[PDB]
Amino acid sequence: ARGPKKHLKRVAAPKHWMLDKLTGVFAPRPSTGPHKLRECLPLIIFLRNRLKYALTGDEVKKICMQRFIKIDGKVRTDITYPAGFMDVISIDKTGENFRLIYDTKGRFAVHRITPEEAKYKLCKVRKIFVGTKGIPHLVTHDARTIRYPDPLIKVNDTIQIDLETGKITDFIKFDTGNLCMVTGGANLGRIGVITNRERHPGSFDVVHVKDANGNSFATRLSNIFVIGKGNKPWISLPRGKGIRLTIAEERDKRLAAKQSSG
Amino acid sequence: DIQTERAYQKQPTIFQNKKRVKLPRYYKNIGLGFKTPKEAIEGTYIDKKCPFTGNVSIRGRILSGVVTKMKMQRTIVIRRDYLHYIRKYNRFEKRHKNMSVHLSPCFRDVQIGDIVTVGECRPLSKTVRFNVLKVTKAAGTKK
Amino acid sequence: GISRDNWHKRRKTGGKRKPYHKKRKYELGRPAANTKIGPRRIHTVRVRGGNKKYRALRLDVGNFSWGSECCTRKTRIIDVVYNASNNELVRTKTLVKNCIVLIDSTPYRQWYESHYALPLGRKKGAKLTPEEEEILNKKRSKKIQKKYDERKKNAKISSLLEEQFQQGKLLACIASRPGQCGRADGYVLEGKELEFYLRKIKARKG
Amino acid sequence: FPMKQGVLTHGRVRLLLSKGHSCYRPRRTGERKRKSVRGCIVDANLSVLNLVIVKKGEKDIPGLTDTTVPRRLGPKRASRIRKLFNLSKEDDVRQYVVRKPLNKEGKKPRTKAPKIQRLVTPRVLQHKRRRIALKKQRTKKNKEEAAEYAKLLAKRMKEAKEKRQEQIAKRRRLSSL
RNA sequence: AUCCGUAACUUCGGGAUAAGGAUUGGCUCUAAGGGCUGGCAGCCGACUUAGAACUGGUGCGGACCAGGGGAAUCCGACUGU
RNA sequence: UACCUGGUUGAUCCUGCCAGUAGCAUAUGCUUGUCUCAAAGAUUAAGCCAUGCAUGUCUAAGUACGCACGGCCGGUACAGUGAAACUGCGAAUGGCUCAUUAAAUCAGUUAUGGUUCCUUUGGUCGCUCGUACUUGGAUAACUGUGGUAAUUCUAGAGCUAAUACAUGCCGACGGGCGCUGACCCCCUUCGCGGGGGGGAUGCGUGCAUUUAUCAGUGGUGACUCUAGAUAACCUCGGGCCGAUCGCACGCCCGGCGGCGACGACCCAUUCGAACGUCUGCCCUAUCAACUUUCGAUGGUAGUCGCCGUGCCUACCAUGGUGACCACGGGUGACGGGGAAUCAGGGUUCGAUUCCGGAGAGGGAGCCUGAGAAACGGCUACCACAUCCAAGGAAGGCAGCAGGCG
RNA sequence: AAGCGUUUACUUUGAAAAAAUUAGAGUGUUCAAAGCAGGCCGCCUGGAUACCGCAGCUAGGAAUAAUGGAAUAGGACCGCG
Ligand SMILES: [Mg+2]
Ligand SMILES: [Mg+2]
Ligand SMILES: [Mg+2]
Ligand SMILES: [Mg+2]
Ligand SMILES: [Mg+2]
Ligand SMILES: [Mg+2]
Ligand SMILES: [Mg+2]
Ligand SMILES: [Mg+2]
Ligand SMILES: [Mg+2]
Ligand SMILES: [Mg+2]
Ligand SMILES: [Mg+2]
Ligand SMILES: [Mg+2]
Ligand SMILES: [Mg+2]
Ligand SMILES: [Mg+2]
Ligand SMILES: [Mg+2]
Ligand SMILES: [Mg+2]
Ligand SMILES: [Mg+2]
Ligand SMILES: [Mg+2]
Ligand SMILES: [Mg+2]
Ligand SMILES: [Mg+2]
Ligand SMILES: [Mg+2]
Repeated sequence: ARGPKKHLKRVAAPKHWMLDKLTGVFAPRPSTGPHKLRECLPLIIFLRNRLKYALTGDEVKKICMQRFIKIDGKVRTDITYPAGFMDVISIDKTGENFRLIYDTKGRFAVHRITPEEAKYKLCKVRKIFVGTKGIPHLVTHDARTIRYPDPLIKVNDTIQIDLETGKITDFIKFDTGNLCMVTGGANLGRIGVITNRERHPGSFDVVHVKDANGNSFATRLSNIFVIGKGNKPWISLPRGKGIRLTIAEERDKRLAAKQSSG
Repeated sequence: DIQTERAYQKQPTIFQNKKRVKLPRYYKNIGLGFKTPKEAIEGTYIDKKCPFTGNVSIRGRILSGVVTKMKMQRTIVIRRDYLHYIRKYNRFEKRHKNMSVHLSPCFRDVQIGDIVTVGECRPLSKTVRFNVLKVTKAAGTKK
Repeated sequence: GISRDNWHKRRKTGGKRKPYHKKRKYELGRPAANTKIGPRRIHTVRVRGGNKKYRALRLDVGNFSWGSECCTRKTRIIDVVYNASNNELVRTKTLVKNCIVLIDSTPYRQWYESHYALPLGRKKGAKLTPEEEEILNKKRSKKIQKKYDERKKNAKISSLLEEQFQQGKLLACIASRPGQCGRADGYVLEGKELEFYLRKIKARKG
Repeated sequence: FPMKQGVLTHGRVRLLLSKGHSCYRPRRTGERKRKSVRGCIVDANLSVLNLVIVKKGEKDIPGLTDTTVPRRLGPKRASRIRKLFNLSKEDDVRQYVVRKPLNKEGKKPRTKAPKIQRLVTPRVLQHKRRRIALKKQRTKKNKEEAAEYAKLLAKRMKEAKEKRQEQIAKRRRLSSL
């Protein structure tokens, strides 16, 4: 290619969007923003394919141009805005606040929250940069550059920012025993406590995380997000609660509930 | 001893022309648990492509080979051996790849047949992308 | 144009690489600047990423640093004496990085006379008729004469540097890349550096 | 083929022409194209000569100097209106702007006025107050957040000094033990 | 003269200066190739070789010196008389 | 479904091949009633193309004196639509084809601590100390004279705007920080001496770049990392520090006010791009040695490049690969995920809708632009081909349909 | 709890492994090839999982095949001047 790509094929779309094959050749290519290509989920897929509020992309464009959708404290008028992890989408007329948390599977979940919960969110920082006059800076996962932070906030920590002012309230330090949302890979959607940290020079470090039901698993730290201290989270959790029980137990919980409902 | 080229050979980091009333040698730790040699600190040689006293960093892979050629200056040719598996004939085969690795002059007791440890870095020349990190001497040959 | 590429030449084993693509815009080289000594002529060139590079073509002044005291001055370059890469760059006066140039000693002389209040250069017999350097050397207060006397304790200068100040020309090594940024900055040679380059100049002269 | 200024021939010359050159209009942005022009030295190899009378003579030609043609448009910039009407910096431009009458059959007679550009309006004055108010807000934000970080860093330094004193006291306890 | 390159055939020695190309002037420089005395210093004597720049109306082994070449057939091997 | 049969003999048992047997493609013949999907100028010609279309685009928010329409509340500029045109962005995406290409492309894994990056988002954007109630003149659309046989050819004269091209300040801004330091004050000493303060004038005093020196807030497995202190430079082919636009319209006794849109130094983020690390590719020895002062393999110092690098230059060393198949040649070979046959093993194919690469008849070079060596962009040469008044102009369907071969 | 304890080949787990394709969960496209839908008087849900050769990372094991130690004792250990 002689430059950057602007289209995205429906086959080349990532699997967690769960777009269907027969309707179109192209997939909605997300615009550039605070999240990566295969980590976010676009507003047109979140509005049309998941909530089923709109039928077509023209209807999605009409919804985003009536100034109704409010993503994390600011109206975005683009249908392909990258809405990634821990993003809060607010709709005023229906009174619906949504927090983009992964489900127990790889997909995102339609997660309803209160406005008191939607007022804040949680973000993992990536690096601490020293600015031009000795000013500390946090670089979060959603590219939020917050300056003059708490010096106890380190490289692998999370911060509880406020949407109305863009400042930090509290923070979770990456320690053993804390909870762990796994943001990427084969264990995408798991929730459990951190039981071990294995450092590696050169090669990347790994973390052993123990589930609440005892399912211990290793995961590299690049796809790891803490959500609170101990076993007490600071957010609301969807159903399933990040366990990934076996496929036989999923078949049992489907079939027994179906025969009980009748 | 040193400085046999046209320009003044010097370390670009340290300044050595300060007001007086031994040159201060620059060195660094390389990482990955590799110990720096005593001669890289003690001696008066310089080398800009040395992984201890030069402007090069070790990143990524840390490999090992055996030394087979020492005819090039400030660099050696090593030989790596491995057994490749063909899935049809459930066997192995000997294939070798001889890469050119920059030999820092801190390692002086270097003979042929020595199991050497190399490390990936930036390309210093057309075929050299590796520095020498530690040199294990061959079996026997204590004399 | 003149391409910088690894595919146009042979392998490690000695075989020829066969072209699978033509010359690209990122595999690009440009003709050399080869800046001279004269009135300033700097041309801007757009490069990759929408940035600018300043091709010098004639250049006379440079911000040269005297490292023993940490005092740089803008000083005119008058001659190029030594170059380790090519002696043709000595014959045709061309400024590249790591050139040895001769520069005027007057700003460093004025700084030394202003700071340490001692004569510098100054072959014995001459006196200044506009008297301004004599005014700058004399007329001290009682408590600040102590400060200049404490400065005088650390005012020892090297013999070769003192002979170069007496001749009027200092040897400076070019440290900045002149065809890239447009400046011809660098540092005045001292000590073993100065002895090595004066030995190479004497070996070239014979 | 048209002529070209500054070619110094009398025959026909083909030249590369780009944006900003005569006898060529660039279609794509930065497009260059060969065009064929004639030398500027006037000889018999010509169809047309363009002549511009600079100084008016004694006689009056009926074709050129008799028929007076007015301007097509009037001055739109307020500074150009001031230069035309010899105006000051405080006086009004809105009263002295040139407006054009319009008249044809079927339609009513009208008088159309141009939009004066670069006229100092209270909207531009409000924007000029607005960006320096944003400067005020940025400097106040810097001062408040710097004071907040100063107090926070003082608290962190006090707690770190207390931790160091506890460590030195533990070292004294181990030395006494 | 210098730098490339040189085929069929063969008794492997030749053919071969095969054939077929490029350069050659002047001027101004740079580098390399050494002795005697007390890895360094001083004092001296030689012609070459290579490279660069500039320049003359592309002219330059400028006179002189100085191989036209290739593919075949017959006879005699040849040097010699 | 881990499968056999006929044929050498007068007859038998073996080896042995041939022929049947059953699938997947490619074409063809005959026949064909319904319906859902569905490949489709790849194989030979990456051969040539008539014709038509395929990249253009305006919001309340960059320019509106074309009555081309259009309102009456006008004289305190522009009610409101809007042709055309200037400016900005896209045109470097998508689509087609597999010609070239055999550690090359490409697949898995890595790092950029060796680099760039339009847009989007989050940070910065009175930090600098020295006419602003708004600076200059060209120009397109409009009018008017035309030239040619002819072009999406354009000129001369009039005009007229910018978020196009330039110039440039009021404010923060009254005082601090390093140096110069006139001079003044206090103690002690016989006295020079010694100790502690204040201080007129002048100089520099923001981020970005370049160079040099000193110390070691926040990190990394590791910096010559980020930051701090000092000295200066600062490209006239100049790094930023708003001489923009629209909607509601308030407070204070002319000055203060919101929601935005747009223009950008620098740091991140994202989309990437490109060089690299290791491992992996069909046949051929009737290819056994190959490369090498015309870079071959390294060192030193430079040029250039966005950066690391013989990428190139100057001087040195004679090095580098190979029977574990280098080098050379062929491919009716783009690579991979994958397809068919299949017991278990394999064999063959993959141009083909997804990812990456290459290209627009064959090479080569460049402008613009963040991103092209772009061809529905130009500039030359070769092959093919159109009009002509014989001076000259114009072309690239391996895009979509279609035509010739 | 952190760090270092000959090196591998070999075996097991975990991560990282694009989707489309293969096997395969669920679902009456009227069946099927397909598709990811759909079902109940607003709600209930799914759109899994397995495999992805070879090479690279990581943590258990040391049976098997290589690989060395100390043999002119320039050997470890606990101490000394
Ligand atoms: Mg494309
Ligand atoms: Mg097998
Ligand atoms: Mg012959
Ligand atoms: Mg005969
Ligand atoms: Mg005879
Ligand atoms: Mg028989
Ligand atoms: Mg028979
Ligand atoms: Mg058969
Ligand atoms: Mg029917
Ligand atoms: Mg029918
Ligand atoms: Mg064809
Ligand atoms: Mg083909
Ligand atoms: Mg071929
Ligand atoms: Mg092919
Ligand atoms: Mg293919
Ligand atoms: Mg191309
Ligand atoms: Mg064609
Ligand atoms: Mg092209
Ligand atoms: Mg086309
Ligand atoms: Mg195209
Ligand atoms: Mg897959």
